Amino acid sequence: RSLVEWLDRGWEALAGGDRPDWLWSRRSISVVLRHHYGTKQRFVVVSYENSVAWGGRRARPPRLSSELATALTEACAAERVVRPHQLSPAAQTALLRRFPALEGPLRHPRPVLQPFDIAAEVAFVARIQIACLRALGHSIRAALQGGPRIFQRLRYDFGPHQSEWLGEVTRRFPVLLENLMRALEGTAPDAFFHTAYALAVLAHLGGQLVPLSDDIPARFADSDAHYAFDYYSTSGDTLRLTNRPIAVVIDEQSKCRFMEGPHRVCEQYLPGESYAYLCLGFNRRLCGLVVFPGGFAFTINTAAYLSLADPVARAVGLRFCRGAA
Amino acid sequence: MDPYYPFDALDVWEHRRFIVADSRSFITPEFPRDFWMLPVFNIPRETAA
Amino acid sequence: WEHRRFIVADSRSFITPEFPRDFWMLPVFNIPRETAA
Amino acid sequence: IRDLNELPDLNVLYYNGARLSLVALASVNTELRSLVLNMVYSITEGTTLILTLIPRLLALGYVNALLQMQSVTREAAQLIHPEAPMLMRRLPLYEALVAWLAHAGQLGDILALAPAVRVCTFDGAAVVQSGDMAPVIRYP
Amino acid sequence: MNAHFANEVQYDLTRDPSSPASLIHVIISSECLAAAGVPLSALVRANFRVETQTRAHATGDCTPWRSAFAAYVPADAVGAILAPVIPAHPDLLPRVPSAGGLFVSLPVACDAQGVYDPYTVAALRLAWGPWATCARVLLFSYDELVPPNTRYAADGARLMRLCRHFCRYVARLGAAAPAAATEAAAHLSLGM
Repeated sequence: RSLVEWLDRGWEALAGGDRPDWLWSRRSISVVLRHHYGTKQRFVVVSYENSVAWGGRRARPPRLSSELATALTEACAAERVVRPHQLSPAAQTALLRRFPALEGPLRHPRPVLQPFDIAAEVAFVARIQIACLRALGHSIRAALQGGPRIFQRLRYDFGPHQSEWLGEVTRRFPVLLENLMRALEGTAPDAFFHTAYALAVLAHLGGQLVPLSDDIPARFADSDAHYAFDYYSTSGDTLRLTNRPIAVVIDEQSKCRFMEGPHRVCEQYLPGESYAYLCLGFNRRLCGLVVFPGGFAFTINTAAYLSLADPVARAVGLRFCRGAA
Repeated sequence: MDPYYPFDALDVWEHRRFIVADSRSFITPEFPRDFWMLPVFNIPRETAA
Repeated sequence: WEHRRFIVADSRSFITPEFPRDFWMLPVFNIPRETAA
Repeated sequence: IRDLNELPDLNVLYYNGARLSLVALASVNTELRSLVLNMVYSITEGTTLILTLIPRLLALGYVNALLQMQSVTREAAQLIHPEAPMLMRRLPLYEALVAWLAHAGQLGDILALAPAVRVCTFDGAAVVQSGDMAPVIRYP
Repeated sequence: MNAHFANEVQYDLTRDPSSPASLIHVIISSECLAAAGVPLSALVRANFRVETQTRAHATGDCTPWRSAFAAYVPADAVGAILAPVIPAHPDLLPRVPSAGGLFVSLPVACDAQGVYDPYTVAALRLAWGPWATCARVLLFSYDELVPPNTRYAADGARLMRLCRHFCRYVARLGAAAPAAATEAAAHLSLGM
């Protein structure tokens, strides 16, 4: 009977149960302090004594080695170089001979990610942000280029006094079109992927699966009539008033209806039904619709100006979507 | 700045239960538009550049 | 019953926009392939 | 069995909103030591005869195939997990089955605990408390 | 605590083995989550579901998302590990309060002669609800996650406090203590 068995019988006296969670707590516990490159904050890596996972005294070979990592530091450290691509290709092939996996980052002509970097993954995101924006402005410029007559694709009745309001929509019309693409550009690349437009892209490229978070309604893949929408404040600061992209089906004028299901007051209204909402929408076909108050709205096809590499498109989806059930 | 319309206005009677060929209307706020301000986007103090 | 004025909703009705002259040339609508941001 | 090397639970029972405590001890453990020496042995004899016969025969056509359909990562995985910390002259396999079915068949008789009392209360409480008398029949 | 136990049972399927892997138990802090765009109050409302996938260094496809287990503690996480508390007796182990967060063990992509590629990325996901606004994704590098060396050294002195705390706690409880406990106190004091 070691001292440990008495400790193991110390609890079983005051416990009334083994409680395996405690049994490892009575053993050795390895606490390694770490830091998070993203938040600069701390997260504690732990490996128990009997833990089968890494750091545990019971573990299966082979274990993790620094062989790839340690060399990569001194490869350009002995060269006093910041980057392995500024390393001479003689030493670059030197580690390749030992390490056949380094071909991918080193020998790939057009790596979808900047090899041997940290923020390279972020650069992957931000360029897609830009890629989506120009797919609008060029397409926005397209339909609006020569001064058009939009008429209205929706159906609303106007009072005699409401006409004076619509007169204000004229003057107020161009300033908003700036402010949209202003904020749309200004959005954080992360949060942008929750917007109704980024979902249409993740839906459209998937059409060429289920985009993650199930934001897409099940019938959004039925007809090109099923849409998604966001709203924007008409007066004062122009902002995005809708967390959840709103799904509406349309059917010249045709009526509209919501779909099946905390509260967003913006959801009791149809697009362009009331003042102080700029109503923006897209499709599975990714034919855009821009709906201003009063129901006056025009189509935009942004699929034409959207340009992306398939190896990028398929790589983006697998991160942002899921294999369909 | 008045938007174009073919018609001026009409006077029609509509019973509640007998409504057929349904339609919808448009909403304007209750305060005078002098309190409905022009749209503004503040360009941030600096650019990522 | 109920009474209100009436205006037919028509695709023949439209609200005429008018853009500024430099409106089409902007850092927004015109973006390079890679920006500084 | 745990005293032959417990949990903080397993000593507390719930019936009809009432809590019990089986701890409420070492005299009781020696009072019950012979059952532990039979409940352990009837299992360790049992699981080995399952383990030393199915790879020994797997007698084939549809008998072993329906057995393997039941052993599709269920019994054979439990076999390969136990035979990892195990092994695979004349072993008295067929003679030990009679010795096992007699012994393990006996413990089912002892731990059966047959009901004699069937309570049909009439003009009384549907739940009879502790210390009270209950109307009892053993007849239809 | 239990989130690491339950996950190792999953890592016991050796996965495939054809592609060798490893597992690293990680305790995220709350302030690391707060800066990550994580509302803390939403988690509090006992495991929690998390999707993970591994992402290649330069070119390739990401692993398909797979559900892992997470348990969030709005208290000292390292303290719960270090000084477990008997539900009946809290005063048995005094300890210093700290902050904490969810527990998730993370997969590590190994090789034959397992060596991790640094700058390769492992990813979490946190769903507060169906919609993506309730979903966040955090990234980590095998450099970030894998420390070069562990420490079991500092934990040694800790255990002797327990042998002292038990021997100290029983001495206070005195006659009320169950006999088996007073017994162990004798030997454990002899080990002191």
